[PDB]
Amino acid sequence: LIGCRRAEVARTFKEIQSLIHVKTKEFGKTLNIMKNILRGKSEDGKIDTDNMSGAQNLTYIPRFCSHLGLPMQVTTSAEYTAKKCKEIKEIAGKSPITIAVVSIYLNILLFQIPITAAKVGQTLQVTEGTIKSGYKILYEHRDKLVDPQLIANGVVSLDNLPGV
Amino acid sequence: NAEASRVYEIIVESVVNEVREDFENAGIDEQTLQDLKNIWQKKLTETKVTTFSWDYLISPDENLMLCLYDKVTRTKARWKCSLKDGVVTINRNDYTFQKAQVEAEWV
Amino acid sequence: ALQANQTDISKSHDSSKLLWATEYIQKKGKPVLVNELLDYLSMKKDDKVIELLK
Amino acid sequence: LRRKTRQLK
Amino acid sequence: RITTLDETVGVTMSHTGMSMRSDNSNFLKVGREKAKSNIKSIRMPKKEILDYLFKLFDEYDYWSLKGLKERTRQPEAHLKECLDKVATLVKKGPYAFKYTLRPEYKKL
Amino acid sequence: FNMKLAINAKTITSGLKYALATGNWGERAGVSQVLNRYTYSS
Amino acid sequence: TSGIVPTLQNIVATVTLGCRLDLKTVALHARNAEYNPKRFAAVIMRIREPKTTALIFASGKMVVTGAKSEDDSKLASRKYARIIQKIGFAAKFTDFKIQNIVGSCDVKFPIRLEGLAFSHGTFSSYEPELFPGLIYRMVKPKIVLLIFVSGKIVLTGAKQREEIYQAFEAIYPVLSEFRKM
Amino acid sequence: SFNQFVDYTLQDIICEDSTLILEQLAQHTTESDNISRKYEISFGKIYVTKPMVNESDGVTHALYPQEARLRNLTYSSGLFVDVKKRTYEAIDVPGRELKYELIAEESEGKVFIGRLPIMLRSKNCYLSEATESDLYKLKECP
Amino acid sequence: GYYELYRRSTIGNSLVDALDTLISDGRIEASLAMRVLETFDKVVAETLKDNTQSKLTVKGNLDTYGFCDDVWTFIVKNCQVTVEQSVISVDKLRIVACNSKKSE
Repeated sequence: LIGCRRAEVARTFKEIQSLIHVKTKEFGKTLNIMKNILRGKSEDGKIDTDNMSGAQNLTYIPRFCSHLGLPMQVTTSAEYTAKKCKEIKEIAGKSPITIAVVSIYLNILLFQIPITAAKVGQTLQVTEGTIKSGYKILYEHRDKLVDPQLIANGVVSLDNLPGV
Repeated sequence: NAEASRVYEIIVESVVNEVREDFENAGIDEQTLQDLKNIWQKKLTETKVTTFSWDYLISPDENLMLCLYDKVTRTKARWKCSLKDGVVTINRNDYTFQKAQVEAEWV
Repeated sequence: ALQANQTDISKSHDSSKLLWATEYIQKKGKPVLVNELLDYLSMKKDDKVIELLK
Repeated sequence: LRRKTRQLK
Repeated sequence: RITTLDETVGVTMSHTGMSMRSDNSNFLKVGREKAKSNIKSIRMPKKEILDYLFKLFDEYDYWSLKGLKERTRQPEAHLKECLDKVATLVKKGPYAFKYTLRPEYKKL
Repeated sequence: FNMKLAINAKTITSGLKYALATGNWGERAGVSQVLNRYTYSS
Repeated sequence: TSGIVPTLQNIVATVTLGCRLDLKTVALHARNAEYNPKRFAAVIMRIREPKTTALIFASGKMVVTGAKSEDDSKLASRKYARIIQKIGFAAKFTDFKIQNIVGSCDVKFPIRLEGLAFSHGTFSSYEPELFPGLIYRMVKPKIVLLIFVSGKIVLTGAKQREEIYQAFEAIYPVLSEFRKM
Repeated sequence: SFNQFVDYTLQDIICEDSTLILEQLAQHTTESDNISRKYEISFGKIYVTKPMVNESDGVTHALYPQEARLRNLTYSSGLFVDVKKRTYEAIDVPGRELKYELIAEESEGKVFIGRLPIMLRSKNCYLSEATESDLYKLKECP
Repeated sequence: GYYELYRRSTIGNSLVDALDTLISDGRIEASLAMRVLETFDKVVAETLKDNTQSKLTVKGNLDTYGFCDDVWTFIVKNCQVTVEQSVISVDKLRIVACNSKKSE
């Protein structure tokens, strides 16, 4: 996990747990301990940067979109929405996976790709209710979660997003 | 309660039918079965429980329920108990249940 | 509770009875007469364990 | 005792 | 001839390598099958288990360690003390690694 | 048991790539050569 | 500076009795007791007036928890010893030391956790995919503080009132520097 | 030669040792453990995708020969095989032949087994279906 | 083995009085009476498991709880008991329950 982060190709905890059979509690404690040891030798003997931040949700979007087979245009829109998604306090505290997954779902319906939420959450292993629940909060700030250029050009219109 | 009476009739019937084999082992006469059935039935109707066909330390009239518990948990002020196959006596009235749920708050 | 905790010497086997006697013997600075043993185990008459002990 | 793990063709 | 998958390459590769999806298969889950069974037990005091052992020895004269823990269902720590005090283990004999009652009490 | 780890796909990929990048056909020499592109006839 | 005094929520105290107790006897002779030797090697006891829980071990050690004040904890511990004494066992109050104090407070504004994890990378430890709250390990005083996006701060590790107050005062200036928006 | 190998030989090779059977003997230690288990993995049909490349970040997209040459990549396609997994168990009565029986555990599913390099202008290549105009678009010499 | 708690119920108490009364009369052996009690648990357990379907719930405030030897014991005060319909008010309710999984 640390090695992936340093290379800006980071993976999620669940993704690594798919191959290595380690429970979350043991995995979490070990990661913190190893980081401190690297920190200890870094000072006495760089190691961490902005990428070291746990969230780094911008890096997850391209890989998640590929699994769904979305076009590269959709992924670019998701990156902007995810980048601006951190301005909302009611969702900034959520896990980065959910923030990216919810952001991806918003763009999927924005471009009207025929993929139902039941599959989006199945591919990324996110509860379908969670994806729908996250969409509801984001629906209240759709104006601030859409790239101005895309709406200005006319490719996507805000009337294509249903409201609960 | 009709259900409580029906179960009670089954229980008494099972005891007398099943105890016959043991009684023959002890060599007791057949008439004793009728006496045991008669005396026991009068005791049930005598209690008048239901209609019948016939500090800090630890120190009928008291309501009591005897049953089995499947799983009991609590959340910091509350207790939840899952009970099944029990008989409860409240205010001289008897009831039977296949399942029961307890929702009490520990003040 | 302590009074009820005490277990009679009516054990399953005579060998188990000898264990309690020997365990009682080793915890004594000096040899103990039979009378002292009788106070320990709830049996007074001559026992096969006593003969086996010799 | 056997090897408790045998492969058959 | 071999079929060619026309679906998007990204979708076909979503079930490979480090994927968010978790395996739901129950194949060769040997650890899960047996690790599910686990339970502790409290030491039955010497006041009580002392009689249990001698009755156990009277049944059979060569009793293994693994069976003893199963039958007594007690921790091996204290269970060792009673076993060594009453019985002895023969390692070099044909019945190697099997506890047997000491000759002092067996010869009765 | 994890099928993703039981079957190591790198065995086939590395084996074929190594045998084709280099002449050695194991795990005969000079089997694979860099294609000549000096001229169309070559 | 802050203007808000954190409110204590849990006090974990350890007490000793110096005598051996029979948990089963206490469990059978106590109004509220739960002795399950299969799972744990102690009897769980609770009382209502202080709203506190006590863990009574067979070695005479007691662990009082849930007390909201030091004076209240002393009263609860004395009552716990009194309950044991009332049963019949020899129990006397002894050294009462508090091993942990838990407090809570709120700053009433959001915090950029990413910035804190970047600048103060040594003290901070941000793992949003595991716990949605950052972990701060203060060095002087040695106290662990949990900072959340919603502006709620949890203080744990202080052994006295002075230490917890000092930690909150020393973290407010750095905390305010990373206000979101 | 390559078309024949990709079309027919690949299926034939897998169909030689597609079956692996692991036998777990009785291991008689107690009467409560006398069941013998048999686990078998079987390889079914093989599937080949179009040429593709996986990048460091984990994004996978179709790779064309022109892009491969410039980036020092490998022009190869993925190999997938359907795997049928079954397990049989039986009661090992002493001194008798066993009758393995399906234990209602049969799972089926594509598993990656590596990348096969694809020769240019082959049936599996992108340029086989490309006309003269299409080749010009992809920056390839007719 | 089956639990002996049922002997404290009305049916169990009546049986004890019936058997004990006959014991005083000398028409039944003391050991024979014990055999009846052992079979009483079996028949009572068997019918309860298969010949009842009513469900009741109780809501109140706990006044005392305890656990020992796989036997819980709660005391709920000022609770309302509903069967299947009609609620019943109880000033003090004592609860005795045993483990659902029979100890062999």
